[PDB]
Amino acid sequence: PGTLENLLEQTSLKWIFVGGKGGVGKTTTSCSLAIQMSKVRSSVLLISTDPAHNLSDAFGTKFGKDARKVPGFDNLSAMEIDPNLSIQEMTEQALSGMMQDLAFTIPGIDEALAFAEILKQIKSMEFDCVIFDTAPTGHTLRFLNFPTVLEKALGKLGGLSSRFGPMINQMGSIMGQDLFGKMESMRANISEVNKQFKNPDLTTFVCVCISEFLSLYETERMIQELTSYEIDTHNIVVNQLLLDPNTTCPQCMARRKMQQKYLAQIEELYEDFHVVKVPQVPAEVRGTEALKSFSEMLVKPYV
Amino acid sequence: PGTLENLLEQTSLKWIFVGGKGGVGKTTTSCSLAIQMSKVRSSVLLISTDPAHNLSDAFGTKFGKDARKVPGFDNLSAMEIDPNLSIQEMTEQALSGMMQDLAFTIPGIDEALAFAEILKQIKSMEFDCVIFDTAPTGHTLRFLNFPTVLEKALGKLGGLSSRFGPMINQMGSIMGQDLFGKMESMRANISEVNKQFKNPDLTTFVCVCISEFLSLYETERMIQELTSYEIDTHNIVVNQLLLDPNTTCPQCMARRKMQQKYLAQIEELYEDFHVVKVPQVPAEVRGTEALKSFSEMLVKPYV
Ligand SMILES: [Zn+2]
Repeated sequence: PGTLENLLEQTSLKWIFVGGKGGVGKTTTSCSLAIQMSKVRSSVLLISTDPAHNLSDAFGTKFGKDARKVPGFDNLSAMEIDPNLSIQEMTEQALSGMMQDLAFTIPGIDEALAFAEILKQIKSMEFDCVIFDTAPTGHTLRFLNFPTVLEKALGKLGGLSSRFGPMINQMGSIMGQDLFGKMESMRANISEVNKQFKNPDLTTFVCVCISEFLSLYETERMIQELTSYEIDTHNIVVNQLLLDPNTTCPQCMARRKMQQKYLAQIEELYEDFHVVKVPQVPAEVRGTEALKSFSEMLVKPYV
Repeated sequence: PGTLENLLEQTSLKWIFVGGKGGVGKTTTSCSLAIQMSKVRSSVLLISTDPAHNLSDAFGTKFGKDARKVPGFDNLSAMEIDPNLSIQEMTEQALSGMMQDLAFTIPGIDEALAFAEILKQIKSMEFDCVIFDTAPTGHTLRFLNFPTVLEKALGKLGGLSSRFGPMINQMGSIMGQDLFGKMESMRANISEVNKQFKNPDLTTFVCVCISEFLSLYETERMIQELTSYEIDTHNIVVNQLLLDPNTTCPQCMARRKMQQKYLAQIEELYEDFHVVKVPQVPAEVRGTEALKSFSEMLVKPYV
């Protein structure tokens, strides 16, 4: 059933992550999906952790570390956050010394503590549905893994005596009085996030790729890593493929040949996924009108 | 100076590795380079560890786990070896039980012990120059890393008492009498391979990719991993890019646009690399005549 209709239908969904090892029209897909979702929900938020301010470049507007209604829509808001900044913002704002001694034993607690607060903010703004646009490189899933990283750090801190009262209490506030209980009440906060992430009724993931060898490979490794993280996934959009059955360009014919044999592999490996196919647009997709028209092919199979 | 001339010139070169995260005409490049090298050297060998028997599919002939002169050339021989086979071949040929208890502490000693013997064979056949065609997926550099893996295992064995005499002596033969010295004489054999690998006069590496985002990313990670392994590298060939300045196909124009902006990034990041650009061929490159004609563009810039 090659269309993202099943996301607009499932109204229980609160978080939808979209990701794919960059260079595959991932950003266009995130946007197109956010627009379509805004037509059928009360309040939609589109957040991106791609530092390349890809979200701005797409809508024309400039977005930043706080929610701004998107020009052209009633209920769609968008924010564009970089973790490396949110890290140095929150640390100087304090202790991190201790967190450093934590930082080498636990790689990426800083990146994870960031994500922890980013989320608490999103939750507080109460959007009916939020679409996460993951980074195009490195660990595309850092965000979904942040409870894991925190929980490790909490295991290392449990065995620590007092005198770390400062940093335990310091971590506790950036997430959400005193005692060892507050050390066990974070564990309850973490357990909460995990529950939601891992609950198919509430949060699912949509992979995007292109019909080439390397992109298939990196995409499989991502789906394995996902089922491993216990995050649900049942959609996969394949972009910039060219499907004019009778094309005359000798090159485009070669391209189409290769593409069509990998698209055949995909169709077969993922019987259990809505695999949606969308064409290569000659012009770069830009502007709140080009985007609207493009989002069409995500809900209506293209021929 | 966009051409692989500098490899035909450097006659001190004994090993040339070519690799790239598959789907980028890597095999065609390895061959084209082997042909050109055969014109200017006494004896050239082209070996591939790509299990997909990509080397056979390219020449038409069938190659296997031993050197066969290539139909159409005087001094060019080719062999096509799969490690997973060479592993079970060499182990049953024995002890591995011990090696297993080694196998989990040291991941991939079996794959590295294999490479150790593959190399001793190549060395014995005394080719003037040998071109290695690396696998298209996973760790493309396992081969250059085999001394490292061995040296770890030798550190774990040094602290072991006698009674491992069997496996120490068993390892010693697959590489190249008795005592603790034989345990220290492998160390000298390993140190030898490392010296050669790391010596720019003797062995260099050539990266191949295509002008897309994902292929650039994986290629950078590979060059970093290289300088880390201390292996020299100063060539990079970019394939299947289409360079007819004035093309009329709307799609090919789009492709070319994207391509040309990433080719711009490459040209800039690698001032210190011979970056050679070669076109997209409409037909699949096959046969000892199509290959000869293609190898042309690796030594003579194409326009
Ligand atoms: Zn074309």
